[PDB]
Amino acid sequence: GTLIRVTPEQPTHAVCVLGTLTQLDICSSAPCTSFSINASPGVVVDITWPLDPGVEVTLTMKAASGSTGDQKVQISYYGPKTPPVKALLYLTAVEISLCADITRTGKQRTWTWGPCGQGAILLVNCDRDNLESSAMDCEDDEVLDSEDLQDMSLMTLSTKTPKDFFTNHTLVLHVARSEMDKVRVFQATCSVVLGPKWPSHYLMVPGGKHNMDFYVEALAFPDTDFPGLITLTISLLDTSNLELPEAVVFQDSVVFRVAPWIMTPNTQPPQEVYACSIFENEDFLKSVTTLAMKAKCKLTICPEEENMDDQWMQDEMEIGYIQAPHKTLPVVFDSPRNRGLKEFPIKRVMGPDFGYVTRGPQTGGISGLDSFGNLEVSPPVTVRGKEYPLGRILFGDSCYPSNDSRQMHQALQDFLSAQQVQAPVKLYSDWLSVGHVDEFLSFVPAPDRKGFRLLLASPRSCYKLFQEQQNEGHGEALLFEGIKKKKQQKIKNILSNKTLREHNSFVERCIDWNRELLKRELGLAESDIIDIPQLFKLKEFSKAEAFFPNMVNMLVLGKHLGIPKPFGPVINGRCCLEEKVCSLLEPLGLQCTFINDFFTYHIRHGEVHAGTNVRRKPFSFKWWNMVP
Amino acid sequence: GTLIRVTPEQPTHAVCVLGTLTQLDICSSAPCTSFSINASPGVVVDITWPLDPGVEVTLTMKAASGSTGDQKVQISYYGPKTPPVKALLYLTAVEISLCADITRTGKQRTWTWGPCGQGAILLVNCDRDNLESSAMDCEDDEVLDSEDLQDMSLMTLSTKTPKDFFTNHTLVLHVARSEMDKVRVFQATCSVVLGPKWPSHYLMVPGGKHNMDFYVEALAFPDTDFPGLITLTISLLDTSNLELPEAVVFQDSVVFRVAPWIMTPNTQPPQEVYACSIFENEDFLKSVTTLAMKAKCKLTICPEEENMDDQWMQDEMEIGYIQAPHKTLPVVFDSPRNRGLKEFPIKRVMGPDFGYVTRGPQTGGISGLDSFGNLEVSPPVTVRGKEYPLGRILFGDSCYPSNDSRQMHQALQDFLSAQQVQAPVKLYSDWLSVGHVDEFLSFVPAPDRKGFRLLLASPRSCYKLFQEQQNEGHGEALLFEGIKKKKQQKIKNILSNKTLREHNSFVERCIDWNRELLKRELGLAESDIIDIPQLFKLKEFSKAEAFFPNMVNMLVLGKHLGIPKPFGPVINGRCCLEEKVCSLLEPLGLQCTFINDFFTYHIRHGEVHAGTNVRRKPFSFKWWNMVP
Amino acid sequence: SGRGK
Amino acid sequence: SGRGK
Ligand SMILES: [Ca+2]
Ligand SMILES: [Ca+2]
Ligand SMILES: [Ca+2]
Ligand SMILES: [Ca+2]
Ligand SMILES: [Ca+2]
Ligand SMILES: [Ca+2]
Ligand SMILES: [Ca+2]
Ligand SMILES: [Ca+2]
Ligand SMILES: [Ca+2]
Ligand SMILES: [Ca+2]
Repeated sequence: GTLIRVTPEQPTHAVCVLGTLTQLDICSSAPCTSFSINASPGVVVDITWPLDPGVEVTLTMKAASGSTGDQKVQISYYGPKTPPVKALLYLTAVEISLCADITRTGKQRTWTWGPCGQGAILLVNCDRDNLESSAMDCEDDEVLDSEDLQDMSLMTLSTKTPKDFFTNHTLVLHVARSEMDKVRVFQATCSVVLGPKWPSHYLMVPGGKHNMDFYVEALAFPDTDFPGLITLTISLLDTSNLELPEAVVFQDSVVFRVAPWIMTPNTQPPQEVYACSIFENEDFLKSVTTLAMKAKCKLTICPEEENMDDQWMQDEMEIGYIQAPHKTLPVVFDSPRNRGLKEFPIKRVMGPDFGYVTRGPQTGGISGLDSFGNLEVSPPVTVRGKEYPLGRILFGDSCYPSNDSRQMHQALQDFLSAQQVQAPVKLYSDWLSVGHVDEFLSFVPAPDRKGFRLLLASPRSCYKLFQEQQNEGHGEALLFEGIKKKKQQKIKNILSNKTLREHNSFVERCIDWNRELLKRELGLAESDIIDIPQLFKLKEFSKAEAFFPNMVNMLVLGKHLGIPKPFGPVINGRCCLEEKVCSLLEPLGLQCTFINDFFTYHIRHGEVHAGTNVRRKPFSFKWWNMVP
Repeated sequence: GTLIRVTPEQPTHAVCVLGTLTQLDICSSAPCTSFSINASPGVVVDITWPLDPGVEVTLTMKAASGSTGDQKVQISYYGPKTPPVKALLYLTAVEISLCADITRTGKQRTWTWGPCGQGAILLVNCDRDNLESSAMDCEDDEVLDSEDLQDMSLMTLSTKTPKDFFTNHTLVLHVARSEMDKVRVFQATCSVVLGPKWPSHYLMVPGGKHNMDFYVEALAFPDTDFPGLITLTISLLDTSNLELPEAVVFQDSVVFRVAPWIMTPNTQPPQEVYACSIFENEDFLKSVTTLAMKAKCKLTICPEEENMDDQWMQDEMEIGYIQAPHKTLPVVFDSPRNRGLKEFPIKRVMGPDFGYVTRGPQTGGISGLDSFGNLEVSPPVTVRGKEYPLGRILFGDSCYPSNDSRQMHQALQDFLSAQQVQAPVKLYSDWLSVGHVDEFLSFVPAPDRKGFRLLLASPRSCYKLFQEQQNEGHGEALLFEGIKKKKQQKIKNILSNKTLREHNSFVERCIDWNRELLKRELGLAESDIIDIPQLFKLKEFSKAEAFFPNMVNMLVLGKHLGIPKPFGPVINGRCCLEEKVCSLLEPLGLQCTFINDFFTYHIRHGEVHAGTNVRRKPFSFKWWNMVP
Repeated sequence: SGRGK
Repeated sequence: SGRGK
């Protein structure tokens, strides 16, 4: 919007950027009761008229000027006995368009969510296409690899002006100072034009028609301090007067939204399995290798020389992804856990088209609930009408803060909620010694109703199984048959154990609290849920550990499950636990492999899920089409 | 939501909190193809039935138990040739209600905006009812004055239980650790129960009916780090088992929203005027005193011994307010300017029912655009449909960031936008030497169309006036008649001055940029706007200062205006500037007083608005009824 | 005192 | 290595 004031005293000169509203003030300097307007053919005057200020006179230019002032407007002021007094206006039209991929396919200054929304996407440039380097690509002020440009978002400035136009005008590209630390912009002929402590740049643009390409990288994920929006603006300046400051004639802009870090549920098809089972195990590792092949997965394995005896590949990292219309790449969220695997995500996982993030304090100030077996996501889910098409992040907490309670660090929680497309849900896991949601829940795919089952550990179910076995004559059957060094225990004495039953009633109650919580927060019905027979015991601080290998802590590789071998009571040549589980899951077309993790994992307080990790295929559904 | 599992093997005991959904699992432990339910009169079983898991059986209690287990449910399992096997359930009903003023009058765990919304309000306790103290009331962990409780929000816990109920259960009140630093809770018999580094408290509650009152203060305004929501939760715990951790049976909560800091436009009726014109002036001070009386205003004045020769009462502070259904109080936003007036807001303004806030670095790192003549608000305004019933904060900036440009500090800008009910608008003021929006705009009330006029400084208008005067024979008339030490200047030489005209054309262009900007961002039409004749000159760095006393920089005390005396060309025994202004404003029923500010204010680069400040009546419209 | 500085 | 500690 511009108001040009015209004057019989003086001719007026003015620029008109196409796609802009220009109007005339014809009254303020008028000499005379009426006026007429006459303009050249490229000006459309939209509006023999009375000289009253309520008269809207609006000018539109059809196309760019070939020369300065090549369009013109004559305002004739005339009266009842006065010969006409004319006022002149000389116009110069220009095209100035800052473009970006605002329809989210392939190239209102407002970013809107949803299929009918608008606004271009920006990726955080958190991988490392630069060969033999340690740092992420967005850490320097240079484009060092041509393929790095694939991660960046294209923005273009198209101008169409007279050959002499930038004699007297200048263009400046800018970003707010509040945002300059979160973005870098490169000018393609690459050299940096905008970024940290570089909030504006004068552009060198020749007259006529020109097109200038820019490449934009984000430097920061959305977070509590950063909603995720970056605005870049082009300003046109009149630099005509040597005795005067520059004068803004026109501003236009593009708003980008930085892509959120997104997790993938056990229902997304697996692409790559990780273990760092180079340590004293080997048949464990053989078993996961067979599963990986059955599942058609790359297999990556971490040597004891790198592990540092840290076998818990689930816990230091979570492989998610970022996604823009032009580019999608996996991104490792590196837990601050910082144990033997500390170097693995930064040295072995991050790299070409493999992004990196971390959060939280890196030198301690951490808890077990920051290990990423405490970080999971549900399958897609619709809940009393609200749709969650990438699922809902699930993570474990206490039921209230006490001096004795634990939580995942606030920095991590805040980062996850600021990603806003998998709206996290706090679960209750602090009752477990280790403290992770992967100790009592899993999701697996299913061919029917909602496409998954929620699996939950279930003391109830194991008591039922064992009772049924004893009812049919097998109370002498031994739990822990098969084991080198273990006290065998008979079904009958397990059932008769009143303290064990007390402990497992308490655990049942903790698990049921989450059952109902997941029901509410995911819109699950009982028919979405399968109980896995599982016994627990309480130990130090009355905290819960698995009584026999925790079977819900499984590896889900499509229809192929890697389940800790419970070494349960052998009845008809078969562990009845294995039997029960198979009867529960095989009707969904899942294939159960029971992996001996006993001396290697189980007795160190984790199982098969805990010892492994999976990279899975990103959702087809584009995050930006959500309405969070 | 709770699922109770019933068993013929064992009786079940369970608590039922009223207003809760309780259901039965009758299948999981059933012995038998059908079942019947029979319950005592206080239980309503909603649901001679087949033993299929799809059967929803839901229990409702009418009222609190008088004794443990005083209600009961019998599930009879029966079959085609089997005598009935019954399962027992013993129930205890209790009332547990955490209440607050969620309808916003006077006493879904979600806070919603608008007239049909829900959620209680919390004030930041930023005043100082404590006599003879320096600190704000919310800085300690004590309630030191009974009237301080008026600022606080009441929350009540009503329980109705058996006399022996808390033998085996405990209640805990908690707040997330993420929020504990922003709230304090007091238990009324006051002693603190919740607050900074005190996120949970066990409550001492007797059985039967009880009511426990709490008083809640907020400790922090909404800000970039804090959306403004505080959740307090009551958890009920089963502490029955000495050999087991406590078990959460029930949680309920209240969400408060912290009240935003709100400014008041020149259209809100004035209550109190401030000057610190104890310095060498006195007739200035006499003139503002008369206006204050005409306007029915308290008048507060700051001595030179406190001033430290800092006469700019507009600039260190902005008097706003906070508002809850139970309590509304003025609150001073103290600019980080930190000049001679630095102590005034903290020592003289803050106090009983006068709140305090400050933002920004306090030891430098500041600019002129942090002085609060750069901080204003529009009258209420509706804009292409979006309504802004408390107006829109307006503040001055540059058009883009350069090495030479200025902005108000980000900490201040971020605080203002986080208040979210006067959605700030950035204007362009950096072209002024001083750099404040109060140098080119003012709002005044008007009896018609929208209830105000926007006044804008206008070189155009002054050139027109002077030309008209010269056309009618007065080109010899002297600007600066009346003045001790000043170079008199004739209308004719002012008009003939080509450089002066160049400067004022540049300024006009800066002012017009904001005209259109305010048009767009406030939905103003030309008919909302009055041009005030005003000339400028450029000086150091080509920055704009007033050529004669800047009349738009006025004091607006209802229909009574305190306008800097321009000392313009005297024509027919009258300054024609004064004349013009009066002709423009008196038709709105405004009364113009021209105050000589010349040697005292004008020649030190500010005027009447700049030397004064006003506390105004809060809007009647309640901020929470907005939908920002 | 100068308003600006 | 113990998972938890
Ligand atoms: Ca780079
Ligand atoms: Ca890259
Ligand atoms: Ca780490
Ligand atoms: Ca790449
Ligand atoms: Ca995980
Ligand atoms: Ca206090
Ligand atoms: Ca108080
Ligand atoms: Ca201050
Ligand atoms: Ca008070
Ligand atoms: Ca102000």
